[PDB]
Amino acid sequence: PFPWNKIRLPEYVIPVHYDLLIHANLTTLTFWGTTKVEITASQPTSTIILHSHHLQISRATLRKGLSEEPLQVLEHPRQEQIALLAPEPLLVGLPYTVVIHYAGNLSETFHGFYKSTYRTKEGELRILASTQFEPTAARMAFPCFDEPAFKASFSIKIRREPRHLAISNMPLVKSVTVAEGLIEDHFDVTVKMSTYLVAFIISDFESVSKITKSGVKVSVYAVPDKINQADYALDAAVTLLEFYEDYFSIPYPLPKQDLAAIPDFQSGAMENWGLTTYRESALLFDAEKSSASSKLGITMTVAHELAHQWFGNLVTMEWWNDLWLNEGFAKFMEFVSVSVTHPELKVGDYFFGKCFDAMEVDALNSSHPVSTPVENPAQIREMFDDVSYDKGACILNMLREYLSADAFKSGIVQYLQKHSYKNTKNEDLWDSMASIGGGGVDVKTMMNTWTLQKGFPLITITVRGRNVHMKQEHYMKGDTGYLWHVPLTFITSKSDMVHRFLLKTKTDVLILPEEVEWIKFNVGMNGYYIVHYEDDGWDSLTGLLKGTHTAVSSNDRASLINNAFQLVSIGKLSIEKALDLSLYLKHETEIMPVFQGLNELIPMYKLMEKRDMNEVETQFKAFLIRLLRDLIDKQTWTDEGSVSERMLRSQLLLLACVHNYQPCVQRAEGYFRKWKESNGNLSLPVDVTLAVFAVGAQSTEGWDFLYSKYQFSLSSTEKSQIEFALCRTQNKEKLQWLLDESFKGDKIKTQEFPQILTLIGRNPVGYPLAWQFLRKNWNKLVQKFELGSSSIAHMVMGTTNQFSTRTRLEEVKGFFSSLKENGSQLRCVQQTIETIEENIGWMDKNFDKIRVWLQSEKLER
Ligand SMILES: *[C@@H]1O[C@H](CO)[C@@H](O[C@@H]2O[C@H](CO)[C@@H](O[C@@H]3O[C@H](CO)[C@@H](O)[C@H](O)[C@@H]3O)[C@H](O)[C@H]2NC(C)=O)[C@H](O)[C@H]1NC(C)=O
Ligand SMILES: *[C@@H]1O[C@H](CO)[C@@H](O[C@@H]2O[C@H](CO)[C@@H](O[C@@H]3O[C@H](CO)[C@@H](O)[C@H](O)[C@@H]3O)[C@H](O)[C@H]2NC(C)=O)[C@H](O)[C@H]1NC(C)=O
Ligand SMILES: CC(C)C[C@H](CP(=O)(O)[C@@H](N)CCc1ccccc1)C(=O)N[C@@H](Cc1c[nH]c2ccccc12)C(N)=O
Ligand SMILES: *[C@@H]1O[C@H](CO)[C@@H](O)[C@H](O)[C@H]1NC(C)=O
Ligand SMILES: [Zn+2]
Repeated sequence: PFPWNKIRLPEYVIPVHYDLLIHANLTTLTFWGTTKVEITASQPTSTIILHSHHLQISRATLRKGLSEEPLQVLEHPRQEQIALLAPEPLLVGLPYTVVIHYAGNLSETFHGFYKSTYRTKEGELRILASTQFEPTAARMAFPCFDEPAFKASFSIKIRREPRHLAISNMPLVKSVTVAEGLIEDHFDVTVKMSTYLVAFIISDFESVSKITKSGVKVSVYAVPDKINQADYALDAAVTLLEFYEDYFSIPYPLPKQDLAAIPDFQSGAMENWGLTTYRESALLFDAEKSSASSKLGITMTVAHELAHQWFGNLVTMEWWNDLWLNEGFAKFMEFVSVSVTHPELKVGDYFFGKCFDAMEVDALNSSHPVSTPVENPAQIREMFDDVSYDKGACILNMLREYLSADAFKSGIVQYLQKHSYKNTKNEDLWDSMASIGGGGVDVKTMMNTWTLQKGFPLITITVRGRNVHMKQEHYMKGDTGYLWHVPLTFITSKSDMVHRFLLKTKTDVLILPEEVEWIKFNVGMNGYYIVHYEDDGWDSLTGLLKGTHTAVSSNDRASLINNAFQLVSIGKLSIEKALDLSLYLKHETEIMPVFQGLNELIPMYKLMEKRDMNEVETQFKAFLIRLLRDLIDKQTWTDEGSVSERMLRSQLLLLACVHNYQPCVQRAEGYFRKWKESNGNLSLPVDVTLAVFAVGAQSTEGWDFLYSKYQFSLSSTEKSQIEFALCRTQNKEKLQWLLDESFKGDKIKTQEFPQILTLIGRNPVGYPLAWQFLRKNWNKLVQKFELGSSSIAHMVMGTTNQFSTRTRLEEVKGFFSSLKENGSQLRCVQQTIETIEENIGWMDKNFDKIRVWLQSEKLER
């Protein structure tokens, strides 16, 4: 009979200091550990409950202070807990020391204390051991009070062979030759931090280091053959760390900051205090082969983790229900920091795709509020979704633009200083914001309306001369009674000046000083809502876009497109009028509106490919190509221009070459011929590399040649482009081979499996293979990627969310229901089901309409 029955830990036993000794054996893939945890008790008890998972406990003692007493061990695998029973009840106010000896073996997965391998340039395979403890994986490496609220200090000691190199959260204090033939590294003691931030790495990495203007030792570790790609990472890391220190007015508390490129990683990165971990693709930059997209991604990722150093590490959420207080703030500090440190990137151009893609799912009935209760690890992993990142950052952007940027900065500085080295709830942020908003600004109620209910509002705007009527309702892809405090912003045809109005009720009205030709709400996509215009409003905006699209901003044009199509999804606008608005892209030239038009148009022919709709689908693809043909023709085949122009060129050339624009196809075939005859030695323009590989991979010869180069390539961008090209094939046998080998993890590492599966589910001849593979290997995939993880969500959605028929809907429902306790309760499952339902509705309503509209559009030249 186990003396505990709740998933949460007892509140009356608090740890204060962990002392960890880990001996990891790379040859036998084992490790023995000793954990000494100093605790205090507030209620007299003889039972100590803590976390432990897949760890063999062999010995347990309890020291008082002199006196040491044995503890009896009880195990609960369902709750991932152990209970330690003490002969004499603990005395309140006294410090005790629990000492546990345990053993286990490096996880073969992507979490806990797991193994990674890398290939040398001589073909040899080398092994290292890394950590990934967020959210509840520290218990797989050391028994502890594995919750973010039980903060404590950590004194770490790691045992290794001499041939190895050990790094952790703190600097290395000393090395002692314990026993014979293996060294023991004693690291400095950490600060008050949560348990999920513990990390340690045993490898043979090389490193590059640099000093900040504040004296912190910033270093970047990687495998020996890839250390020469860490320069941009290190430089941007120093710049962003100095920026964050200066901005928050709070120095970095640790002596050193490390950025390690792990060969086997699940997430993009991890914010381990003093030892951030990354994907090699997400940290390393090769000037010869990496793309401008890759450079921007590295910059944004480094900014994200260095922001986590404050939002998450210094001030941590108390429970995983408010994980957005970490993740949304970090995703927003990405923008706030990079837009200052690397202004040549101009991240304000590409930020709001996050808000749009987040609305795509938050408009669903299965969506959840930004802050929602969770208990078990599957739910906690599910919390790392588009809401907590994208929607959190978008509502934070809206709040910072409603308040002054100066007021937002003062609020966040007060927040971090008041709650440093502690935990916060959702309400502490609103308290810190209301301590600054004193012009009649109740931040609390507004942000409660934005964080405590799901979805986002639709604002309908009616104009009767000089009167502007505004009505808010809950946008829901088919009546609840939700209400927001929407800080509306708008401009008129008579003024580029931004006028504001705070809509706190269902309907309201303001008075213009003069009649206007058009009015545009949600200026610059700084608000997390969508806008509909009554009467001839959409016609007026269509005329504006087709006449002088430069009358409004790039973000405004993108928001117009996205809002038009999302309103088609609920009937406030016809699909025909939406496409009439889309026709303006024939003269569009900016990256954000073009990319938004593509992101809103591609899913339609993606839905059509899954059905018998060849004529209408071909008409649609031809129309899409003819829409951008002028811009595609004007695009050059070089690496010229800014980062924005380079990414635009790459995507345009890839799109044209995929949809069979014969000039693009001919030139890409020529480049691929010259390259293949050069044996990969010819340097191709990184921007056109995607299109060249995608064209060359259509034939079996070029496909096999590309794969032959894949094994030995060392550029992560080159690897990703090769993956995309190989997934673009029509050979079912090769698709099956890619799937199986990326699953096995030998020829293609498993970290790339979810993206490869998603691309193959996009493939018009591969989607049954992807769906069937996910179904038939669900068990091992779940064991590898954890339940409810963003990887599982990505796989499920990439394999199913393009289905459009009731037969497919029943397939999905039946399979995920028969899964029972192994994934039937997945929020991603519910979201895919609702997405398929909305796809069915949208297809039954708009497909034949689109066919008629395409015939009408061909009858236009
Ligand atoms: C992980 O486990 C492996 C295997 O149990 C350990 O390898 C063994 O390590 C010991 C001590 O280093 C070796 O003994 C010594 O080998 C050297 C080799 O020149 C010899 O000169 C010494 O007199 C002594 O025999 C042992 O040979 C070696 N076994 C083999 C064949 O690899 C490894 O050390 C463990 N790593 C740690 C520190 O956890
Ligand atoms: C990873 O480490 C664990 C230990 O933490 C290894 O567990 C060991 O597994 C073997 C094989 O199952 C166990 O032997 C078994 O004994 C049970 C009855 O006690 C018997 O029913 C089984 O048929 C088998 O003979 C062994 O007991 C267990 N560890 C301990 C200390 O009991 C595990 O094998 C390691 N990883 C892998 C992949 O093996
Ligand atoms: C690029 C940048 C924003 C870094 C960031 C890493 P972190 O700093 O948000 C880390 N703390 C995630 C921790 C984690 C790991 C595994 C399961 C759940 C939670 C990221 O990759 N975001 C992606 C991908 C992602 C987040 N959680 C994941 C969990 C599994 C797989 C992928 C992900 C996103 N926008 O979600
Ligand atoms: C949304 O989904 C839930 C199931 O969790 C269902 O009970 C509810 O009825 C759905 N929406 C509506 C229209 O009520
Ligand atoms: Zn994060």
